[PDB]
Amino acid sequence: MIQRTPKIQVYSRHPAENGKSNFLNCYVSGFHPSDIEVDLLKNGERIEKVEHSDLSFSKDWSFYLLYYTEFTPTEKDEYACRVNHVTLSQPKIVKWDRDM
Amino acid sequence: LPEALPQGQLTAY
Amino acid sequence: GSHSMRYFYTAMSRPGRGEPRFIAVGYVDDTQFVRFDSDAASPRTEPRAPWIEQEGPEYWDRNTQIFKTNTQTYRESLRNLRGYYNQSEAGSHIIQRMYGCDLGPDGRLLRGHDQSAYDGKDYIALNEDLSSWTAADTAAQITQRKWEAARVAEQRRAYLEGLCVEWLRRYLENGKETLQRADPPKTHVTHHPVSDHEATLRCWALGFYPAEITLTWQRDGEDQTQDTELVETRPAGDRTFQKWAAVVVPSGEEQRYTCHVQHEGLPKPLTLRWEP
Repeated sequence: MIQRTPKIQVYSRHPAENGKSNFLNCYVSGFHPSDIEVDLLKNGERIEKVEHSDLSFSKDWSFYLLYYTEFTPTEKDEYACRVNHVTLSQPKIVKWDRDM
Repeated sequence: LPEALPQGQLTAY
Repeated sequence: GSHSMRYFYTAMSRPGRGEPRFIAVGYVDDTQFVRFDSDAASPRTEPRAPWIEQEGPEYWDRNTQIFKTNTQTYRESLRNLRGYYNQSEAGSHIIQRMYGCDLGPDGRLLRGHDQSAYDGKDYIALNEDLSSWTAADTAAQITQRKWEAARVAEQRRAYLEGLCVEWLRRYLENGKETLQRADPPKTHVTHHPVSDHEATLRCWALGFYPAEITLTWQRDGEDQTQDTELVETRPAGDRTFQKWAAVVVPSGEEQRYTCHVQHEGLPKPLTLRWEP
């Protein structure tokens, strides 16, 4: 069966300022089928309180979802998004880079 | 508002 | 400006894990305003934008009945399509439908849409005439024949030219402060050396609505399509969208590069340069 692997972007709702509350986003898109597993990580550990948008899809039928959680960036804390999907042999981890 | 249920039977694929 | 309403239905089978899930979401332009999820503890149509909350219980119940009935019909449809493709009972499959109406800047119907997919592939679509169908394959032809016999196209047309436009207009008026407000991108250019002889110029657009945007790099006024890294426009989570375009340029040539930004919200299209 034809399947499409997710695109993943990790970024903040607002321009990141250390010590200022913000939202950490992980946008997964372009995937099919719709089952997908997305974690936001803080220093490698799964963040517990993560919400996501309602499943919808693009004109090419590929699905997209926004996972998000409140966070306060610091200089030291590392944030990441961990995604698994049927198209992935192992979870893909995309680090949050405030310049991306 | 989404497409409303026809008078008769909603036609499946 | 121009506006559209779309509903997106996704029905997903999952043999061994209960009946197929059906989820419907409604959008006006890039603003979701309603959801229904048959997997919810208490499945019902829920508001997802403030301007729809003023709709009365009759509205919610009407939506809910519609989505509940679709839930059941889509389960039949999944069964049917499994058969049309001679597929085993073992696999999970997905039917998607997206439909809705587009208005032009005058609020007149521009055109309707009603397209379906199976396992992510075009399956059957209502043609722009809202009268005839395009079936992707012999399986979809079975659906086409069934829908032609039941004069489904006529039903879809009546909805697309009627209720669809009427309700879209109502939503546009009710949510006019947001739905009919274009927020221009906030823009800047960043510069990051990637070596002694190359640097990345990244052109940022943030906080814009709707999502439609054009972000391009030019070198000496020529489009740098192939050399531009262009991320997918992405939701910020506050209704707005973000996008950037990046080019790697020879160190010292930065001023030969211009970022151009077109967006509905902008008084004037933007030209930006890196400003050291």
